[PDB]
Amino acid sequence: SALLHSSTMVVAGVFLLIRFYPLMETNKLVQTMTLCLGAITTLFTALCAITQNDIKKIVA
Amino acid sequence: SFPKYKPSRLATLPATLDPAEYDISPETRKAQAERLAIRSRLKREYLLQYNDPNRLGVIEDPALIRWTYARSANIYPNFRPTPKTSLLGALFGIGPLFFWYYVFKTDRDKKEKLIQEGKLDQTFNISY
Amino acid sequence: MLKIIIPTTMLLPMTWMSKHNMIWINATVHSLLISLISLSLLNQLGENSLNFSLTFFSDSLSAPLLVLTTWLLPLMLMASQSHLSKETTTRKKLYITMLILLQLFLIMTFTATELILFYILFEATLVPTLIIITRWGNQTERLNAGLYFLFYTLAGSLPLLVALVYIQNTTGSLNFLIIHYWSHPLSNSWSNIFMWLACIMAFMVKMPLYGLHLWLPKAHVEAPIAGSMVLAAVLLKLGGYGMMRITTILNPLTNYMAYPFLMLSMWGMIMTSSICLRQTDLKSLIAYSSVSHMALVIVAIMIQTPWSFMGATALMIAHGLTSSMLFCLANTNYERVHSRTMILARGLQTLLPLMATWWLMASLTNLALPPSINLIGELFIITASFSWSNITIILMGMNMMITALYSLYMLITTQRGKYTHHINNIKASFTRENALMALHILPLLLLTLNPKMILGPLY
Amino acid sequence: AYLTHQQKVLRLYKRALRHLESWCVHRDKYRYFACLMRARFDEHKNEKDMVKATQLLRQAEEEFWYGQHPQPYIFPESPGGTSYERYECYKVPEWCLDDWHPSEKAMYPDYFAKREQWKRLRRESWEREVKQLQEETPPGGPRTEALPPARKEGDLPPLWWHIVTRPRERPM
Amino acid sequence: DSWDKDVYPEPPRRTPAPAPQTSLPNPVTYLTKIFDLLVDRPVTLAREFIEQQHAKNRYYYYHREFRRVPDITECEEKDILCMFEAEMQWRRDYKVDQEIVNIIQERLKACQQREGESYRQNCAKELEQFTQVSKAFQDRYSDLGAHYSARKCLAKQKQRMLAERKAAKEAAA
Amino acid sequence: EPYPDDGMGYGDYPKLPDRSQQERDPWYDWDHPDLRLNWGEPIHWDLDMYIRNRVDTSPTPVSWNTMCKHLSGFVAFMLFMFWVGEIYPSYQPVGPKQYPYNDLYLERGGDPTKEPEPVVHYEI
Amino acid sequence: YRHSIFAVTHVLIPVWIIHYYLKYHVTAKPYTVVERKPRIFPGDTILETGEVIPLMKEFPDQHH
Amino acid sequence: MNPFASLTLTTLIILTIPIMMSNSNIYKTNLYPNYVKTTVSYAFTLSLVPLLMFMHTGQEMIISNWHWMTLQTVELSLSFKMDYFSVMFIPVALFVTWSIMEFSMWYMHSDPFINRFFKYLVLFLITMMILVTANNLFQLFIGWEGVGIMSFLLIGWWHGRTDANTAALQAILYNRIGDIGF
Amino acid sequence: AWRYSGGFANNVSFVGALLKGFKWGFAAFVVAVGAEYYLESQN
Amino acid sequence: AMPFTTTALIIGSLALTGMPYLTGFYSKDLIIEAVNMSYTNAWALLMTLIATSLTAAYSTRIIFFAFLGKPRFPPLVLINENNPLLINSIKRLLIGSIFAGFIISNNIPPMTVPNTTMPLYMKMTALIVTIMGFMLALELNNTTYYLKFKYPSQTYKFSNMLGYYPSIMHRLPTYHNLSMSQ
Amino acid sequence: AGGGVHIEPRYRQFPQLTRSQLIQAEFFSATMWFWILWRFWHDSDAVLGHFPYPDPSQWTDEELGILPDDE
Amino acid sequence: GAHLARRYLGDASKEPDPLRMPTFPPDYGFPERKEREMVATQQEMNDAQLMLQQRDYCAHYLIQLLKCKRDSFPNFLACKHEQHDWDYCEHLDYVKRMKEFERERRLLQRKKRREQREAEMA
Ligand SMILES: CCCCCCCCCCCCCCCCCC(=O)O[C@@H](COC(=O)CCCCCCCCCCCCCCC)COP(=O)(O)OC[C@H](O)CO
Repeated sequence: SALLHSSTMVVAGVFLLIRFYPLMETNKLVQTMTLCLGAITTLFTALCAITQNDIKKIVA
Repeated sequence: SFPKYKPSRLATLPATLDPAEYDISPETRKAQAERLAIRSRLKREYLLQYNDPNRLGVIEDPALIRWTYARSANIYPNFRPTPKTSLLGALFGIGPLFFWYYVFKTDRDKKEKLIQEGKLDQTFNISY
Repeated sequence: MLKIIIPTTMLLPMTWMSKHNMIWINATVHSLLISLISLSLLNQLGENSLNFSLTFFSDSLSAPLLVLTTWLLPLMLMASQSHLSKETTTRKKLYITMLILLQLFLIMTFTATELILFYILFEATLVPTLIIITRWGNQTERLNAGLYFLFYTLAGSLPLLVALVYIQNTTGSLNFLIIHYWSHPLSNSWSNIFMWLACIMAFMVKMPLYGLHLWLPKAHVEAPIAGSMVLAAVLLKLGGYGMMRITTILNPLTNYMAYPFLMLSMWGMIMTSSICLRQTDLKSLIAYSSVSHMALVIVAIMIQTPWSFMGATALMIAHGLTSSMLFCLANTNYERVHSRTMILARGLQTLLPLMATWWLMASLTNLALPPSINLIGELFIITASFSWSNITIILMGMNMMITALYSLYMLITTQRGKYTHHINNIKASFTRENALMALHILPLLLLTLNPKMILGPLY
Repeated sequence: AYLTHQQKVLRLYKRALRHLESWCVHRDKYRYFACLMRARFDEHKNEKDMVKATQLLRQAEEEFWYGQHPQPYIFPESPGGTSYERYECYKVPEWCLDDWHPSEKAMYPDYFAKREQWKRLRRESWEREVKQLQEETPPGGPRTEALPPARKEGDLPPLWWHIVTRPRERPM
Repeated sequence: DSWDKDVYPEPPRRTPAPAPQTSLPNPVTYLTKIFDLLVDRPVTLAREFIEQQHAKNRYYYYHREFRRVPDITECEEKDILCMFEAEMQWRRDYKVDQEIVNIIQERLKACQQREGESYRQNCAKELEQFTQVSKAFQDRYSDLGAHYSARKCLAKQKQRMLAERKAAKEAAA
Repeated sequence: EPYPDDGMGYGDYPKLPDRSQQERDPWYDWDHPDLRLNWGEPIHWDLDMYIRNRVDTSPTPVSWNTMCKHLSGFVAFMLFMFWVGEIYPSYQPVGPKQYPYNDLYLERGGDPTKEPEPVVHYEI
Repeated sequence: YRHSIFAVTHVLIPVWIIHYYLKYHVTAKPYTVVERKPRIFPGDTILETGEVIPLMKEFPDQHH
Repeated sequence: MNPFASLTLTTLIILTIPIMMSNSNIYKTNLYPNYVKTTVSYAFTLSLVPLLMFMHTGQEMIISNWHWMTLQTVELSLSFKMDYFSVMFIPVALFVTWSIMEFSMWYMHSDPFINRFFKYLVLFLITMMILVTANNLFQLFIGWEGVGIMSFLLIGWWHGRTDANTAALQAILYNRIGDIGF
Repeated sequence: AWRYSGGFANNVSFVGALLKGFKWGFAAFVVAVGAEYYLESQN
Repeated sequence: AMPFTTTALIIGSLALTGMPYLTGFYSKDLIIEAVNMSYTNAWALLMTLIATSLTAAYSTRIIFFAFLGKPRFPPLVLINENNPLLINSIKRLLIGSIFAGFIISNNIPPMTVPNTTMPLYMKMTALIVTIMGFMLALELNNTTYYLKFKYPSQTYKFSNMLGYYPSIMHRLPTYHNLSMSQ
Repeated sequence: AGGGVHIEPRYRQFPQLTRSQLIQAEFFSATMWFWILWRFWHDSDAVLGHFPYPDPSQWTDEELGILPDDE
Repeated sequence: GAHLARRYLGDASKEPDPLRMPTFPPDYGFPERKEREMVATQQEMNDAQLMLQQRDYCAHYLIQLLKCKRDSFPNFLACKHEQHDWDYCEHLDYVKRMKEFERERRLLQRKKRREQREAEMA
């Protein structure tokens, strides 16, 4: 997990939008969904992050 | 305090709050007593072939062979046509097939009518 | 051809009069040699189909199948030679006779120039297979399975025979060339509607299409391994070769009539792969897996667009080499445990290390990773289907998601787990098994470099 | 078999204490709340009526079930634990060694020779275990899942091969 | 190289003059210099030895031409021989026009990377060139089916001026 | 007791309780420990669904209905005012980007022949 | 020595054949290796045309 | 067309060398993990160079090579795109994967299949590298599925752990739903 | 007992652990800012 | 007991917060400043601010329980980090967290729109929310030291089993789809 | 079998600590602060908000071009 | 800013909606407002490969920034004075925006309180 699921494999998803960034700005509806999806993802993962009792789960 | 743990088909009721173990009669003890015995006969038998040096084969589980039969062959001969099965056959069968037919046909009619008038434009779409 | 058909026929007296025990040796020698000769036909000219004689010709679609069939012939020999080594010399010689004869019909069928000649040998493949599934089968349901396979194929093929001779009387010659250059508009009419249905149903049953497919789980599972490959690896594609040739005349009626077949294949492929998600026989698992892949070929043909035909042949060849592999895999366990239940022999990577690796790439090829030829075929159909209709990507991808679960499911259930305690007869894999598996997967990954050879007649 | 009440209440004490471990965390807090848990169990110990004991259990099991930690602490070498069957994938059965090639068989002459002694010992004692079973079967088949020991001398315990020759919990 | 700019227009390079005011040395000069003297030079030495070895034994190859043959617009109906000559020529014309689009796509892709940030406006000439190619290729070959033939191509073609004749006659009024 | 005779073809197969293999006593001896299964015990009709690496019916501490109510509430509660954030967007006391050369029409993929209407910005 | 032979058989000879691949094989094919034009600035001359790019004019002394 | 073209492309070729070397068994079975780490270290230091011309020259590359198929009017072929996002991600990824590989020696010093584990890590790195260096969407899909399957094996590395396969099945399941949009 | 007595006693506070090394970090600043002042005076 | 490992953890935890001029600062609070100065989806902006404060929250839990407290492990302590591979691996990455945030930001060409003129109050909210998150999380974590009896909050339950997500997701549709299959 | 254990196990006692780990931890835990204050001193403006934000209210209508209410 | 509360909770009429402002002619009421200019001519502006969102009027404060950054390499700690100049110049065109934002804001109640002013007495 330290290699794949930390900084070198899960990065693929965000990296894909970075590749298609020049086409991203033309649309307005979808790009709002990206920041919308990131917003809920941040809280809910962090909300479940604090109340965990395993070191691996907290970092995940 | 905190109201109880109602179960579900997916979240079953635990054995720690089940009334069966909290209200027992001698008859229930008699029935559950030799549950080990019927399992011991299965276990003692299975151990006997398993620990047998002369046994150089696989030990067949008649329950397992029965399960494969029950899931593969003992289905149609035991099938009985009833309105419940008949309706479920139509609802899970021809139903969705026509559902996709209506959805796709409408889209094709929508697409076909649109490019005929000249609504969609594929000035750069060539390969298809 | 004569240069492949004659050596194929000449293997028949060779095996019959061969030495007592050298039958497996010599038959494997020249069958590999004949496959090497058939590599010559992989070349195709610019646009005109490779024509040798009046009755025989090849194109950029038949030849990729021709090499697949002749390359398959050695594989059935080694796979079947395990259990066949315990019967009479005549019985073993009769089997090799029958595979040689069965392959002979396939080579002559794929290069047939006259549609009637195509139909004669296309249906003639039933006799060598039917006896294989029945006589040398290792169960009891084979007796019913053989009848199911024979009657389903014949019940659809017979309308084709009546339809085919009708074209002969009305249009004239039925050569695959003269049909193409003299294509006439098949206008919409009730007589033409049944004309369309007759010329199509025969090949649909042998795909098989969703609903006309119950012969496959019976035929494939009960058949011997030398057969269990061909009923899944070549002659299903024989129905495919029939579709791509007969649809030369069925325009433009095909698009108006294709809707029941598309919906049946496009929706049924989700249901068929759902069967694989919950199965009990490993052979049945792969069998229903073949139905899902062939169902994807069924929809692929009917759009009749350049991309679809390419992805049709790409998946058609790749699946055959793949589905043949998995049947070898299920064979190895079925010999060691003498049962087909999945959960009986859980845990093989612990005991057989390389068998897991071969199982890994076998289940990976069915998983169709890029750039594996399975993926290069399915991806092409998805783009072609999406251009036809945008909604179909929901159905097309759903199988791609669903096919991942079951394709890795026997990998988890059989390999990745605790070894079963009671089983004690597992042996270190014979070098025949591993060599056979390499003969399956090495050409597949090697084929990845040059997909142009197998991409079809529209590259 | 039939789990009697005094066992079941002990199961509650063992499991509830392990659950407050996931709650109390700090050791000093553990030792305090454990003593209150312990003595509050002992305060009601003269109930001559066994029905009242289950009535006391009628609220304890629900008390445990809602006060249980949603992420209880279980040691890794156990079900639910992070190291459950982690090293199982190396537990190759010992009978597989009989299929080793002679070159590998000759690689370890001493262990293989001793394996032959165990195999010969197992062969001799198997039939000895067999008649031992039917010499003392309970009338009506094996009543209990338990297994009788070796009654006489020079006899290995019945059904000993798999238990004795099981792979080590740390095979590597 | 091995082509002409008229087929693959690559605008002349515009390389700056590196003048680092800072006294500390530019490392990128050093790794480039050592690369030439440790990798590039032996590669060139092997290449020239390879090139002269090829030059000793020069075997030549030429390019195949196909003389123009009557197409299917003058092919007589049911004339199977002129059917084949026309069909093969049209499919050969299909392959070259497919490569014509292939060339334009390569130029457009080169237009993007070469301009980098300025891809939007610097070579919009490439975009309109591909617009003309793709649109004409659409009415020339697209939607012909997996069994396309010169008869079908005329059928699609005939649909155009027939529709065009109706439109212009309506337009003339 | 067998399954109900709905005509589904279940036959006389026993209707074992719908309880996954996860609900087994791990410390109890199992002939198939990877499935917590003994020998000859008539296995469930849907064993390949309730197997260890599949659907598990182990009891969660909190009730299933409350489990649905909180989850279905949270996603709807969060999504619903994701929309009201859109109808009341957050912006700063600042106007739009005053861009040069009529919003860079030539550089924004505009047609050079079509002269953009004059868009010029002044001091403020 | 272990590091030196490692560099030869894992860094030297691999980049050797890639350089040959990317100097004579692909380079003989157009539009296979394309880069963004070297982003130049007004000021420094261009090496080929030999003409200093006209520098911009005066900025309105917008000093901090 | 500087060494920035060829030298940045050979970084992948250095990475894939241990994969080929594994099947030949010439590698000493004791010191295979050391073989992998110093190989990545060599690639890492080799991958520093693409940075220096990135800040200095501000140049980016697109490296197309051997033609796969001239499919109709598309030219599907192997191709790489050096750019801002690429030329620095590999040095970061190589530096990270080098550090953990050194750490993995101490942590995994008892797993009997340690040579296999290091083989999986390199294969993942190769799949990730071609993911970040891709010019056509099909090549992007090669990594987009290569890393997903590589995660599946590596998550189920402990194999016999019953729940590990569930997570391994879970990882590919959620990935496939993601590949729906791809 | 041992979980509190012995060397396991006197565990630093949360914030106290956060400034671990600040005892020498501030000293590093002093000599560093001194060099900057000396360089400033040199110019 | 574990000086270097604890030291590395504090550095990594502080990078999660984004302490100024450290690796975390050069990206994270630049985003938070950037997201403030934009036409965002109101409710989307608030969640990140709650999230970035929440980043410090679980960060304390890691440092508090694991390090700052009295030992609770089994009696036989095998604590050891003296192995050179472990030290070298962490050391190589650790210098990458003290630095390389300043290095990359300065080295990369300036090519993003700079938010220069913001009102002061939201300029350093990232430091406020982290410090605010640090203060109350420490107090709530230290509240466990208090001998007070614990009451299982239903809100704590919702957080602890991962928002009730796994038991609905990984149990209901899996059953329904598999049930439909049979 | 053979040795090679610089550390030794401890039973309910503080584990043995060596020199190398201690000052290695101290060095980096100190130089992290060294980076913290050094960059703060040189670039306090980055976190402070070097560029002030003018108060909108104080901007009078004259330079704002707002013609008065008399029109 | 604080105007958001006065726009949603308060009457949104008095507050601008950045989507469509400006609405009234900015030159109206402005005696000879000075026309913006940029020294960086387009072809060299396009030459610098300068990103579209970074192509404002003060974009010429990048061309020297990149020039020094290019030439001063490998010294990255340098190129600070001109970089600060660009940021300071980014200050200037940015403060220009809340001037016109405020002007739109101030002309909003101006027109509106006028609307009921010259209408209530009649
Ligand atoms: C097992 C059940 C069938 C399975 C599925 C089979 C395929 C479905 C279609 C079934 C009909 C197949 C027979 C087709 C014969 C040739 C078709 C053909 O070329 O088209 C002719 C049309 O074919 C027919 O007319 C016959 C086929 C239609 C269906 C009627 C007969 C078949 C159904 C009953 C027998 C089969 C069913 C099983 C019975 C036990 C055109 O001739 P025409 O009608 O234009 O003749 C000139 C003039 O107009 C008047 O003749």
